[PDB]
Amino acid sequence: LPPGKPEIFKCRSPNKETFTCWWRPGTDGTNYSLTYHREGETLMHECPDYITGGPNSCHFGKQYTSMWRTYIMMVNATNSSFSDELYVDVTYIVQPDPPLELAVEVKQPEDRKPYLWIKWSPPTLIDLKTGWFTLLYEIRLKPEKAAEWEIHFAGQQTEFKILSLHPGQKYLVQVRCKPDHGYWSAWSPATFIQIPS
Amino acid sequence: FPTIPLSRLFDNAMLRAHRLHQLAFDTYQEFEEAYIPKEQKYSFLQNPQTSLCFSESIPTPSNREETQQKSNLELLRISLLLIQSWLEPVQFLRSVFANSLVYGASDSNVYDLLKDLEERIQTLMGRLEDGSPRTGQIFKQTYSKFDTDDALLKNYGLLYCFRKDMDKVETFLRIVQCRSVEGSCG
Ligand SMILES: [Zn+2]
Repeated sequence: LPPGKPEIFKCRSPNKETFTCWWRPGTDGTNYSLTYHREGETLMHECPDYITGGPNSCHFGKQYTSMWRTYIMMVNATNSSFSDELYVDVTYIVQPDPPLELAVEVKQPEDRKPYLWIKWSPPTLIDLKTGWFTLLYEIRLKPEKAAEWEIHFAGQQTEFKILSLHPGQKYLVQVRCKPDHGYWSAWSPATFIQIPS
Repeated sequence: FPTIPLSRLFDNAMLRAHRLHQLAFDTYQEFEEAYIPKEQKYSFLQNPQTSLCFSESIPTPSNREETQQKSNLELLRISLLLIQSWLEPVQFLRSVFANSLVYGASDSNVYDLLKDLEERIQTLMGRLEDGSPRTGQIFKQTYSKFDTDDALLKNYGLLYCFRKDMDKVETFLRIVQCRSVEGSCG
């Protein structure tokens, strides 16, 4: 239909075990309720936590988190009784946190030029040891002056080297991560540097 | 004769699981997007009837905890059942996968990848033997089928399921690659 009133603009699970959804009164108007029904199987269900989420949130803890199941949700907001409708599959709603300790290091090989030397580390929330995940990293570097950045895909490897680096300038560098079929992370904080001579 | 390390043996399967996983995501996004797109959306999920997948008659884990609960052999097996189970349905899906703007689709004749992956896994499985009973969960090869006239809703119904099943397979192997192949994980 044409209108609809409140929008659920997203859901994001910080690790494939819990998820939060955020709605939005697109309405120029304790008058809202969230109800969901899992895949297939017909019972309606009211939202289970409206505290851990921030206002206009419905947080699904552990008994409510189910893998490989569609979630049919719709906000029921009345004071003006309206609605909308969304299908959320948890495996594709994952968005982790930025990596830690971007350790830069400018190195110096025997006769040739100076190259950088980065190393980083995964965000906290995700525990890879018994491996529910696969992180996918990226790095960007733009020298002080510079306009747009230059992006290198580090892959499943947490270390990296960028050749052809000139004494004369100073750069910035950020690393980032994404779980295999999910969402890119925020850019970690820029660790400035200066190439030697 | 250098008896191939598990490094490669797992490493190699992970890409196959993965091509199978993207193929199904893309095409499905591709398909829902074109045929069966708006208020009609989830008619495949209409009511119980339609929605359920024949690739559900195999008891698969549904959380971290319990998916971390099935032994390396236990986990490997489901993956396989899944493969075999999707060996036929996907025959009817050629239609689907063929005019797919989504590259590799056509060229990569899906029954092949399934077939390939299928061997990779028995192998991974065998090497995780040394001979005890093959006891735990599913005993016999729980090989099912759905059917074989709403033509259009049906293809679509399948795509949803493949995507889902491609996913269970990748996710599981990854656990075993990590837990067994002590290194390239963390
Ligand atoms: Zn993948």
